[PDB]
Amino acid sequence: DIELTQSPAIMSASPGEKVTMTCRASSTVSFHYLHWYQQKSGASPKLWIYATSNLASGVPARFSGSGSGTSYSLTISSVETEDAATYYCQHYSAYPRTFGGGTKLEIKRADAAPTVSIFPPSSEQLTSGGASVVCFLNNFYPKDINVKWKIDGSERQNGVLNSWTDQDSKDSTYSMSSTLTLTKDEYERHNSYTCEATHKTSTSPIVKSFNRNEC
Amino acid sequence: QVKLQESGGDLVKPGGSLKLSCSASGFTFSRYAMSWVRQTPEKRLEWVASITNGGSTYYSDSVKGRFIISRDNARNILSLQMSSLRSEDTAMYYCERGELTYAMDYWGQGTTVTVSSAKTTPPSVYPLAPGSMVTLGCLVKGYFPEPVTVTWNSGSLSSGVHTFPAVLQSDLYTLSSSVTVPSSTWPSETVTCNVAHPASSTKVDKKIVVKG
Repeated sequence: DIELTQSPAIMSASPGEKVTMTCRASSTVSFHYLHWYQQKSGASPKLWIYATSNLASGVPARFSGSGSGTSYSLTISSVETEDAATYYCQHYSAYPRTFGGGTKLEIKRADAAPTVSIFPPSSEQLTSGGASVVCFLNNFYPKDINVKWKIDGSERQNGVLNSWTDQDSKDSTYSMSSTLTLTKDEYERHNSYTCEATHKTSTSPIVKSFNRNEC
Repeated sequence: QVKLQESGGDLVKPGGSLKLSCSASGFTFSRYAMSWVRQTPEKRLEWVASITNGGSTYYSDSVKGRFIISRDNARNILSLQMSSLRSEDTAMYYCERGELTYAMDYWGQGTTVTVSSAKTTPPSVYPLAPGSMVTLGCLVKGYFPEPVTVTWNSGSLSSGVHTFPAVLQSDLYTLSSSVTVPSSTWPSETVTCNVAHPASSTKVDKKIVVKG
């Protein structure tokens, strides 16, 4: 039994910082065959470093790899937005798993407020007896955003389902959708529907709203 | 350029069988070892099998006895046949040039496989029109299994789109997609949501039309 352990499982860094991540084996492993792969969100892995220290074709100069025996590392000399990804080490001698558990790298940026868009339920959806009110919160930072729903002025928590995208490697932003699902009847017993966006350090929420009678 | 395209992913009952294919181009296929690697919903990467250019096979202990890796050097096709499928075989499957020793230098974009006794439910697709720039939505509701493929104007609108990970409730998935275009381009010009659900062999096009 020999395992590759990667640390840290999750890292956050700012553009320009030097970052190092490690891959450690239970027992000695040949440096000739220690490899690294990069995987970006919604895409398959790409070969990144082979035989410990050699960069694969097209891989930026800022990447490097070191190590031998039971101890290896990947280093980015000056991290960039496009480096947001999960990094996996790999060795054929490792068993029963040839891959490490990975290091997920997040890239910091200055705070960005979401672009907020609220949608009344599709009229065609109402025909099914269900009503999904949708609010998109697009291109914001940091990840920890708070969404509040209001119906006729009062907060509603039941029937809300939220989903975040992975970090965009182009601009370091996140996006999320918030969906409030009600019955057709419950929906039509109310007029004002509100999606509110806030974060910890905010003193002014972003508010989007519609009325059932007039648009 | 080197290209690897996987196909054959589907919903399959436990105990069933399924064949994955990987079509290779842009290199001399007969000179290279080839591999399959899977990725679980937990994002864990897991080697499945490899085959040398001479046809020698190697399998992970998880699939030994059940999976067959094979190749056709004339057609430039790498295959994986999975028999006696298990729930635990549910994953995204990728085809690679190379193998574990000298590394896997190119990877295809993969095919999804889910092993479940639950039957397929195709999605209901609903347009989201608003109640300088305009954002429009597409709601794809109540389907099983993952994945759906969501595009806008048959992939012509690439930038300004956000497709959100599906949420599971009552044994059914629901996802939404947003697209943002210049307000001079809609409703002036057509914006339509295209949804593909391979497991139910369904495609749905839904034009986003003005009104609520």
